[PDB]
Amino acid sequence: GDYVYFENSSSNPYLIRRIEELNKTANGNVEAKVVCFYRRRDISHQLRHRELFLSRQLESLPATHIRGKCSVTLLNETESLKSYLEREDFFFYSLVYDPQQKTLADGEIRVGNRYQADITDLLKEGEEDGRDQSRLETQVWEAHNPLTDKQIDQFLVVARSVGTFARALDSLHMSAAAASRDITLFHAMDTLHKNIYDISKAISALVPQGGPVLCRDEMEEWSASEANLFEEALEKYGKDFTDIQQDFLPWKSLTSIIEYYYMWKTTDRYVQQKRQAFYLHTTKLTRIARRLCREILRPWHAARHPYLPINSAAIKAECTARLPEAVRKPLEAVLRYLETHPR
Amino acid sequence: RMDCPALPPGWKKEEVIRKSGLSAGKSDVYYFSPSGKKFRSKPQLARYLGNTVDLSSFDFRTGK
Amino acid sequence: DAVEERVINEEYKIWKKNTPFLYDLVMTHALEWPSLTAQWLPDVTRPEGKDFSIHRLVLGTHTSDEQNHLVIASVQLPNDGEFGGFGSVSGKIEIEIKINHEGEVNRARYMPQNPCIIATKTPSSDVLVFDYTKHPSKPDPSGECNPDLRLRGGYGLSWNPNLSGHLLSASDDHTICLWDISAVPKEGKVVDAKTIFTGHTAVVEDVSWHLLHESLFGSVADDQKLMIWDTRSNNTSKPSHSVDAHTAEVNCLSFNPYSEFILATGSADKTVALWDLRNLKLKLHSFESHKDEIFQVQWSPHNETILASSGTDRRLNVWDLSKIGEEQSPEDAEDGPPELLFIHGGHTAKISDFSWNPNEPWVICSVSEDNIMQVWQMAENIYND
Repeated sequence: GDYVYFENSSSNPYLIRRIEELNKTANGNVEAKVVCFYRRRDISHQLRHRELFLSRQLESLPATHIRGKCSVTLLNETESLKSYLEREDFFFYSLVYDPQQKTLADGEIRVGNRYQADITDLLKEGEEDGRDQSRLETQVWEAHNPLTDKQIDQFLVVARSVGTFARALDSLHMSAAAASRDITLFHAMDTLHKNIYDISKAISALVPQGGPVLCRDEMEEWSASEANLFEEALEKYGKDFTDIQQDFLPWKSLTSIIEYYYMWKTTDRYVQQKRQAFYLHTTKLTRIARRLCREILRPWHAARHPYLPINSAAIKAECTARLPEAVRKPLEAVLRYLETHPR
Repeated sequence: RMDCPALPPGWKKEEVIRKSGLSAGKSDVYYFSPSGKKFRSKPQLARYLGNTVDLSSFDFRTGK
Repeated sequence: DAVEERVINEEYKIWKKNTPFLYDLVMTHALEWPSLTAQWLPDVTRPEGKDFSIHRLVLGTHTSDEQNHLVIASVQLPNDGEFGGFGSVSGKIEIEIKINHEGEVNRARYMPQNPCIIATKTPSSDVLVFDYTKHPSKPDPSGECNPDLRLRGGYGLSWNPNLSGHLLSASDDHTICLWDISAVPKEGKVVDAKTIFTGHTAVVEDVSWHLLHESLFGSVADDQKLMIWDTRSNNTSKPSHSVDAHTAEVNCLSFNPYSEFILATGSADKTVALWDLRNLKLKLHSFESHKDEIFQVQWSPHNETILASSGTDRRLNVWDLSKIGEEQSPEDAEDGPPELLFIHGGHTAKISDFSWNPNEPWVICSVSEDNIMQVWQMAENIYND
């Protein structure tokens, strides 16, 4: 259960291991079974200098390999260590590392005029904020009404009944459910507020001239064939609702298709789940000038000395002054010479 | 073929529903360059564009 | 840099004045971009009633900024009392074809059976094959590379001269690839490898088919090894033979065209080693004189007993191995050994590649990293007394 510092054979820092079993053989030789602590590099920064990871790698090595004993603490105990008690011997672990798999338990803030907000000064006791509230909001339901829960509830039932009777005038349970959806209710809560919470006045609103009112959400409102189009466009373009419109329902507004989508997801029948250029030819005079002046030129010397300047004047003088006047040996012979005179 | 606004101008995305077999009903997503070259995966698209776009956070399937 | 370039510049001028005494032919021509490859195409067209003949090359750029090209350039060699003999090039070396290449071309070689088809190694592991008869002569300013066959998988590249279609190569994963394009599919531009020979530990630099022997080929790598291979052998991992060739990274190899047994290898230890396939334990000869690393070595098409070698030290040494161990003067010892025939000091930079002319004897084309290519023939009196 102790932790030890083993030989690092490369010269590098010691390898750390936990002792699982200490064994002595018959000839008195001592060997140890040891679980490896891996260094962060070897695990192949938030990692501290002294991080070590508990591996599933198990090895056995002789006791002579141990050069020192150490402490590999919990993370909390490392962080609690005092400055004086800080040592070379103290290490820590907080991770188990599978060495075979590689598995392991399971950005700047700026300052300046172009980052911070200009802070709005507190108004004087005489100063006024100057903010037009009608440009900012428009009320849709007052919470302190002369009405009671019962009456509102009742009105909601009535708003629902009208709705069902409305759609009876151009499936019973279906029409009632249709009329019971939220759009109708919301419309019922506005009808109340618009009519100043006067039940008697609000009911007129619902039956303006003896005729009822119909509120239909995009779900109910779409035609059979539009609904059909939608189920083809979805199954074909997934949830790409701009293309679903462009190619399948271009007469509908995007935002109505969205509202429809979500309402459709609850459908019953819906079951998704289960340098320097030049030329040279050399004249036939300067060709045999080299042969005539072989002793001055020395082609054997000049061939392996391209950056020695050849005496161009001398051979030209001697060639004009002295105007009036090879077998290679085969490859069989040279290979025979090379073996005869070897390295 | 839908414009993909987060890619450079002219790039388009198309989603195709599989009509039969083992994955009938699943879809495949394709991208097209402005010239009409077809791409079938994120690493293929990233190799083509190179450093002209950063696709680290690009969701190939949704185009966002 | 400032001092060494002045010393190199002066030495180029000294060399330039010596050229009528050292050479029979020198044609300098600055390329737009430097070329890491060079090879003479085998065909020659000798026009009616002229004093020259049109020979053709296989060059290629390596710029990592602008669009690269696979280049075929045509040079016009002459047909064999005032002294000297200059007359500034002017329309002798000219580009015939440019083909837009995907990335830089490290090496490019023609297929012996069909010289129109050219393979091309890239810095990637795969090889691109082009046919210059298919593509137009002048490319547009596009750079939309159109390779006829991509062959998926050091500057190793070698077509098999006996079996048409078999191509060898190096790769970044320390292995030797082997493709076959004898019966490629119609609907199938891309081709994959027939065999991958592992063998070497470090990066394989150069590979070469044997000339007379269909099946067996050689290879060379940074792990100091010369590995002779055999395609018929079932185990594609252990080679047929293996030699500790040199004391450093071996960069190239080349077989003798007149002997099936003899081959040469060049290496980073500043030596070209001569070998025999009948006994690879014994190294026959080690050519010493090169100042720095040898990166290329080539035997002469016409003469069995001479070979050339280039590298990173600006010179291209030409070795005549018919005069090994000849009794030369004591002053001539300081020049070099007798087997060293000629030193070519025309280039002022690392000679990337060169190639012997197959039709005209003693003519070599060499290219360097100062973007100059030079066609040249050493003087007649040096190579025969």
